[PDB]
Amino acid sequence: GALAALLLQLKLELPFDRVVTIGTVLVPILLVTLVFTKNFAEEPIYCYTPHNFTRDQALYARGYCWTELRDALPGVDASLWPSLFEHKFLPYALLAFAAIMYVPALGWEFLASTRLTSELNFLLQEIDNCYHNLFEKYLERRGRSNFLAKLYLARHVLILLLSAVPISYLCTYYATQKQNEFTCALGASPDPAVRVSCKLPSVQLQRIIAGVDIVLLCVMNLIILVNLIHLFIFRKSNFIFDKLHKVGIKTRRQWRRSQFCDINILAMFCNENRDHIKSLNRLDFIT
Amino acid sequence: GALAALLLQLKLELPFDRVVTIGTVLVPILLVTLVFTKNFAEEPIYCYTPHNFTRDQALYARGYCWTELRDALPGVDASLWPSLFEHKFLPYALLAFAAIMYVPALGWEFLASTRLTSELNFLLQEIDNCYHNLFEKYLERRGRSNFLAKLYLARHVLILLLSAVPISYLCTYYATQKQNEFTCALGASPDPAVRVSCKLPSVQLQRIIAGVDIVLLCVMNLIILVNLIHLFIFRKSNFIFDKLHKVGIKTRRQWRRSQFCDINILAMFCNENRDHIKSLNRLDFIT
Amino acid sequence: GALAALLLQLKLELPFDRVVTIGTVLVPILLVTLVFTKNFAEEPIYCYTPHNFTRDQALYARGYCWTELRDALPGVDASLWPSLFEHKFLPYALLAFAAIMYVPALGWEFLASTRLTSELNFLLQEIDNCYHNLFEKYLERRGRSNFLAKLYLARHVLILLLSAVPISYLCTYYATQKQNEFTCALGASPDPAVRVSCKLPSVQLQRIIAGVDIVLLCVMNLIILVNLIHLFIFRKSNFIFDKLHKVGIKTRRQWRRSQFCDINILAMFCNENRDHIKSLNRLDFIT
Amino acid sequence: GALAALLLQLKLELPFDRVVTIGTVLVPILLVTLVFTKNFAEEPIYCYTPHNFTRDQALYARGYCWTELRDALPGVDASLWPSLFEHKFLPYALLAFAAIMYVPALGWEFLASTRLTSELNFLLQEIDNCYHNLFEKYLERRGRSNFLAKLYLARHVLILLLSAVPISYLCTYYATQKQNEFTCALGASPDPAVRVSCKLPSVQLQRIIAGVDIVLLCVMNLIILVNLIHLFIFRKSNFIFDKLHKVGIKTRRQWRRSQFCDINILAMFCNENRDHIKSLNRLDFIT
Amino acid sequence: GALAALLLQLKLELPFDRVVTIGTVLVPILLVTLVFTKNFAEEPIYCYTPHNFTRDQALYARGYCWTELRDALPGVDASLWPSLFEHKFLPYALLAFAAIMYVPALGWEFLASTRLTSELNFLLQEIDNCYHNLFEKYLERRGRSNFLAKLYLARHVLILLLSAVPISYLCTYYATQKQNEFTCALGASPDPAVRVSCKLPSVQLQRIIAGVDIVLLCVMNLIILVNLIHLFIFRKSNFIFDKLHKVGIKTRRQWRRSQFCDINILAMFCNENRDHIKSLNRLDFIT
Amino acid sequence: GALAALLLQLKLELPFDRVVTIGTVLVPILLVTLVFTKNFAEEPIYCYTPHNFTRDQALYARGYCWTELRDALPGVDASLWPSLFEHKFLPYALLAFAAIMYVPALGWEFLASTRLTSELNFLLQEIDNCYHNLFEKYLERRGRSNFLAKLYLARHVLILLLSAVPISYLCTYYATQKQNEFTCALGASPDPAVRVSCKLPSVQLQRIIAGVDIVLLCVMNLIILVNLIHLFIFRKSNFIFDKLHKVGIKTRRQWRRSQFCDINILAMFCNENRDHIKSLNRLDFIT
Amino acid sequence: GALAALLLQLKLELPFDRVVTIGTVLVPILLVTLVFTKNFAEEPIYCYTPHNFTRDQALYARGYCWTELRDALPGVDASLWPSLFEHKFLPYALLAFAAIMYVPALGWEFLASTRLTSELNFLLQEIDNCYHNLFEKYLERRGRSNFLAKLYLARHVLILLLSAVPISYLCTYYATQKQNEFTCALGASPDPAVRVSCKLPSVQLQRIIAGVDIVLLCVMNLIILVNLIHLFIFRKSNFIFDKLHKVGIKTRRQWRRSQFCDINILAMFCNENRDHIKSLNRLDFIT
Repeated sequence: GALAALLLQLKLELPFDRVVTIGTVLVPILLVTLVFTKNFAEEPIYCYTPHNFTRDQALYARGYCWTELRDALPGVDASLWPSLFEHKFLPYALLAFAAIMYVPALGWEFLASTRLTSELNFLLQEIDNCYHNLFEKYLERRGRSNFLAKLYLARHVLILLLSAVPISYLCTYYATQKQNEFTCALGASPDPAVRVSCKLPSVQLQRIIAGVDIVLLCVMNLIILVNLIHLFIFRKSNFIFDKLHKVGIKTRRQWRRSQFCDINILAMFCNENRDHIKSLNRLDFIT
Repeated sequence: GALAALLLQLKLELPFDRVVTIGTVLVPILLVTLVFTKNFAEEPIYCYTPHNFTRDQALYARGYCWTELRDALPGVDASLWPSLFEHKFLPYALLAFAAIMYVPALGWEFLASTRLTSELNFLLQEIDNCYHNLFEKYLERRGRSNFLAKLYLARHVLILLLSAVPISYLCTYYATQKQNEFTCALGASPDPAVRVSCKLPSVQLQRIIAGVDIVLLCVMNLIILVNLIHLFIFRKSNFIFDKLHKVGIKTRRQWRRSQFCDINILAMFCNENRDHIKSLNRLDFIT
Repeated sequence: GALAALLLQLKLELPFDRVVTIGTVLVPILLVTLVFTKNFAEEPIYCYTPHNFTRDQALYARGYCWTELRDALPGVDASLWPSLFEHKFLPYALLAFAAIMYVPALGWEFLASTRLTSELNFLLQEIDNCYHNLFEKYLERRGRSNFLAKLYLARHVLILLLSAVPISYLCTYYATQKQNEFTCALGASPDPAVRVSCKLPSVQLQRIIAGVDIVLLCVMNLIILVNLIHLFIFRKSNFIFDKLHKVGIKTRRQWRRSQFCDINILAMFCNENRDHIKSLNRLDFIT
Repeated sequence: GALAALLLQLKLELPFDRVVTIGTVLVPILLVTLVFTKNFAEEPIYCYTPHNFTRDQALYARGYCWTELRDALPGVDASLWPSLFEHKFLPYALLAFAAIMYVPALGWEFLASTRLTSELNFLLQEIDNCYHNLFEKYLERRGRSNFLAKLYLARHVLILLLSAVPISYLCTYYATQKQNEFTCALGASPDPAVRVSCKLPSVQLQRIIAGVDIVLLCVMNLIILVNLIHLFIFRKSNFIFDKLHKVGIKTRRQWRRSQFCDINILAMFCNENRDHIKSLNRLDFIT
Repeated sequence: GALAALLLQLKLELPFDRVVTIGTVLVPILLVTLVFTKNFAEEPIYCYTPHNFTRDQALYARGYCWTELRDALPGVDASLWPSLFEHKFLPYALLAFAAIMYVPALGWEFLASTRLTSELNFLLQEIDNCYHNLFEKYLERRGRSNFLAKLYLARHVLILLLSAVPISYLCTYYATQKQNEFTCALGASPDPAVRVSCKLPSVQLQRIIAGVDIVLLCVMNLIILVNLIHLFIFRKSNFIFDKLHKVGIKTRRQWRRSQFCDINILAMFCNENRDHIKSLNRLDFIT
Repeated sequence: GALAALLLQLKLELPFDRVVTIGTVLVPILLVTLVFTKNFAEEPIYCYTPHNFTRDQALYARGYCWTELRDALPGVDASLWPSLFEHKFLPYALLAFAAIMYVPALGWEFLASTRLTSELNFLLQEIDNCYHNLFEKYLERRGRSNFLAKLYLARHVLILLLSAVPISYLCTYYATQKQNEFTCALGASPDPAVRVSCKLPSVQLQRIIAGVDIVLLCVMNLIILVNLIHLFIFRKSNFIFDKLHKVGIKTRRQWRRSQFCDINILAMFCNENRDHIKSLNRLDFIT
Repeated sequence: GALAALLLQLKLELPFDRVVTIGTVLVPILLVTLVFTKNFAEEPIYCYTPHNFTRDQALYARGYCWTELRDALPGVDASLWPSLFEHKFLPYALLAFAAIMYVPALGWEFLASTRLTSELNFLLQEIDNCYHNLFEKYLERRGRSNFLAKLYLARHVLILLLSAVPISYLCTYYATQKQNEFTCALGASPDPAVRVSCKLPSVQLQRIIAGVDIVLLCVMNLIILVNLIHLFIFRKSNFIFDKLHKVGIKTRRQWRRSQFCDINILAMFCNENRDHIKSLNRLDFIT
């Protein structure tokens, strides 16, 4: 059994989950690191300075106007001056969104690690016996359990619910703030405050990234809905039933009565692991 | 036994412990490293300088006002000037809190490494024999021991007690330190001391981090309490008893008389390692 | 079976796919990283400054004229001033093009991982028996399937369709914009706006890279078309039929009627994996 | 014996030694590296400069006042000026203290590597035989050797003696130096020496580190003393004697006549390696 | 067969190919990286500046005269001003020329990875049979094939053809351009253009590297020609025919008629893998 | 023999050699790297500059006074001016001393790699036979060879001889070079040479390192001498003779007639590898 | 044969070759990297500057005088001005010398890889048979081959011939150029050329390195000559003949007639691989 031992690793992750993970979590991290690399290659703020100022006072003006980040208008008190804090706060939101989106994929394993592996191992061992009524009675008990169905459905729906947060915040940022210049007003005269106008060269790129992320995240939300409806309603085929050719009449009406059956979920992992069963081709040609 | 030897590793850590560790220790390290990366990308302090000063005197003024970090008020002596030391000392507190929270996880292993492994190995070896009165007398002696219960309870209750320190310090920091500008007063005239006002651009981000960490640490404190009560009081089921179908009358009343039973802790570990026993499915279908 | 177990890995990617991948995806990444390395070794913009300006105002002028990146002309309002944004936006387009071109290679595996491996394993196991009528009837069912053919054609035809985007954008950039100098006009006089003329030293190299990429990507588009026509139309030879020497007359007219047959794709993989069969040389010399 | 060969690594380090090492050696290295990281993020010394000085003379003044590091007072000659050298020399003392504390742990292995392993292997091999008078006479000779006891006691007592150096120096430093400003007086007039006052921004953090290390190192000194007395005086139980159930009366008097017995040290090692013996549970239930 | 399995790797690359690769491809990469390391340790251009210029105008002058890289002469219009472009472009051309020459090594592997290693196993296996007429007729069919000869010849001749590009370009660069100074003329007067003379300190080292690479690449071109003629024409010896001692007269005339035989190429590979056959020494001493 | 194969590694290095290596070679490398890290964290030389000097002339003065490193005195010609080259040349001396001290340890292996291993393997194989007159006559021939003794003695004495160089140079450096200030005199007047006084802030730490290294290297010299005398003169016990209990009278008087015996060296190696013989404990209890 | 398979690696490199390589090739690389590390930690050239020069012209002057690197003298035209190019060109010469010296060691393997291993394996296999006339006649044929002798001599003599280049260039550099100052004369007056005096602080260390390399390389040249004469002329002993005790009278005078025997080279290799033969000690004691 050296060959079996060397290839004893069993796939426990459907390709659809991998596609969803790649399309949802991995790409935003790459975009965030690209934005960070671009942002740490230039000075943060560029703006003007009167003639009388020395170098140190100019440095203080730049630092203060970057730290405060508050606009000003003529004839209006400071109680109504607009702010631009999210222009500086944006990337950390995406950094947190990556993890909050990744949580469910890690959550599923802690519940599906062992039981599914044991059941799959037992079924694959049993397939050898049927090549030539312990198994017949097993389907009756196993086919009325709906624990796996009640868990697989829960994982997918939670992704849809958690997707309302990132889209809502990005949608209200893309079409709300377009300002790029403001009149910073530092108040101090330790020899009538002076006024400067400053520019933010960190906005023409973050605008584009916030637009691509909306489209990419919305497509993944739609593709989940179409697969879920088709899977549990329209599909009336089971892989295990086709390759067995010996099923009792007592299991006929049960299968088309309710689709919330354990054997429905178990049918996929056997299909995706058809390599490990060596009697598939020989048995298929018999019929 | 090549297949068994290749997979001879036995799980020893419960999933709940892993969840608690991830939710308690790992995240604050990431937040601290993010804060450090942000903080080491700018100057420490920006502030003003009179016209007569040269460059070196301005540099000395900046350094002295950063090092002293003391406020000033008119008409008040130096004996009552407020300080702002937390704004400089904050991150190391979190750095120490990470380790002081991580200690119990290391402490558990040094006491539970070997005995639990040996007992589990003996039990899993015995399960083969019961498929077809050493075990009958074994439960009488083993069921009256309470060493594991007296240790598992101690590990969880210690986390709750140690959680009073980090929360108490962070709560009083959130609602007390709100100042951002002060009038530093350096006293020296080696040709009536001059006065400058300085700004700290390292406070608008540390405020937010100190708020998220409170909520995250408080939720994990509550989730521990609910699980402890349910496991040791309300749950009246043992995994080993259900899959054996052979229990003496004498051991029946001892099970519900007290809950501090050694078999109770052993029951959970066997459930999470049900893969290693190959007679589970065959024996379950018998009943 | 230690020797077989050690060399249990089976080749799954055809050499043509590897050649296409190397010629399409890998090289643009190297060109992009070379461009980035060259571009991050100098200042972004070089230009002039009047005599009255101090240092800080000159720095502000440089930064503002780099950020705006807008031309100016005499006697024309600002509503018709040309822009040069792609000179700054170019490399990220190639960075995205690399991945959007690489997608189909990753897409192929998720569908061709298991079934092809199982079929190849069964055929290689069986080929020992033919050395000395399940196989005779096997070609009847297998030879009328066309799933693999309907998938292999889809992968190649999708590369050609996706090649219209990168070619169109690069073609309209190489021979449209050749400007290198412009008269930036910053408007502010907080003591009649001053005017400066600036130079972009990041255009003489990106022009050459955009030319080589056009030729390299166009050649791979042509080489795919010639191979597709030859493989499915002109080639009238099958590897298995040549080395079997026992085929019924029923499979003769079927093979010469339609080329959209499943064994045609399976023939190539067996030929490239002729090492794993040890009866090839002995059987070939028999005829 | 593949399973035995794969797990042939026998534990040789007691958990108490690991706890002492972690509590004594590892933590000071982390504190030292934290101090170094903090210290290499700022200029070494900040201080003032008269108006007539140019830039180069100011740089020389800073460097000279940092290098000399000597105080000054009015009306007192240079023969009585206080110094502050250890403020600069502190971290290397801790760096050396780490290694000088770590020496004994490395020293013990070179003497305890082989003999203990050989005797433990012999005992573990023999335990199989006793399941069903070489061993009876073996304890007579082995029980009268005190080499291991004479070595284990020496290792622990040496740690206590070596702990007088690091505590004495740190304790006498925490409460002798609170100065932070001094009046550096550089003497040179290459056109009545000028005087400047300088500040050291590397003292408010090294004070706290030198306080924590005192408490942490002192607690580990106390915990060693309590364990040594309990193990060699109060404890009147041997693991090997309890699990044998076949012992002679001749060894009874020698058991509590003297505690410097070889089997006493071997008793702990067998207890912590109870996994490697498979007859423990079966033999224990017999009594 | 553990010893055979452990040493199952078969050499499939003649030493001559390794020598050619090392002498042709590897060295230019080292020279290019040395040139890059030297060139990225100094400023690109040094030159003069009039007295009235400030710092920013001098920086613009340096940058503009580096970017334009155009000479100037008195009394001649700008349409005939000589250029010095390739002084900035040489290293990238060297990298491209070092990377292009790697195609044949990859092509040979792609075209002969499998067939040679599949065919050689039969010859290595049959040695046991010949120790004590399948092989007699085997050489008749195998000795009349010329596919391998038609491929080995193509690989070597293709190296010679692609070697005419690097030699032609480097030869016309070593003895054409020796200029080192020029009179850059920037035209702009935002208050009769000023004139400066600039120096390129990146030409005295690239001259030497372009000379060594000519000699090294030319020698490898000659050594290939002499080996090709000797192997296919003058050499009248076959390794297999010397170690078999049983060949028919039919195979005699054909071997000396045409040298374009598959057995000729297979002779060298068997000679370099004489270790894997253990009957060589015993059979050799028989004759 | 899987267990023997897994642990087939035989120790071929006495612990004393490891202790000497750690105490002699490893520590100076750590001290040198610490000195280098300290030395590359500050400017090399600090000193004064007259008022009329500009920045570039001050930089030239610093560079010249650092390069020349020559003192000056009033009324004395340049032929008698003292030098201070050691303060700049010191670390490379230690860097070379490390290797010149490490040479013998590498040298011994090239001569003791194979013969000792083979003879030890033969002896360990033989020990099995003696459990139940080839060996009786073996000691007669083996006991009259002194090759191993003539080599082990030579390795240790060469260490003592090579220790005269590093100690002699360091001792004369500690008590001779104490200067820290000098009056550099650069001679040039391209408008009576000016004079400056410079300070070297790289001497207060290299003095302490040169003191610790003297004590550490001297103690290791003494510990070698005491062990050499004890091993070859006072010790009158052999491990192989004690555990054999069967030696002829002919081998008795030759044992203490001369101590330059091969079995004397082999006695130590067998003792350190007592684990590999499993009959030690059983045979020892027999007597 | 698991033990033999695990230790199937046969030594092929003689210790003398390893000593020559480590003494010739490895050390110069370390010296070159030390020189590079020293040279890349300071400014390249320190040079003076008149009072009227601005900052940018001073920056130009240093670079121009460093690039030209040409001396000047009064009353002599530029046609006879000495140069100092090797002061800048030195390290690359050593970098190339390392590789040109390393070539032969890599060259020898491509010719000695296979046949030596095959012959050694056959002989070691044969040694088993002689423990109890194919081998008798083998020495007659093998003893008259001189291919290995004609190759081993060629490898060593080529090292001596290639040693004439590095020594000749270094000897003519140590005692030819000792200049350290020169009067650079930049000619340009774009408002009678000015003159400055420069300095090269990269000469006092390259002088010492060029002195050590002469001695180290010359000693290794002498040690090769003495070993070559002793091995092939004076030594009249063969290891294989001593341990066989069975040589014909025909084989006696041939060995003492000519020393260019293939068995002579093979004898040394067997001596260093005496571990792999287990009958060495048993056979040696027989005589």
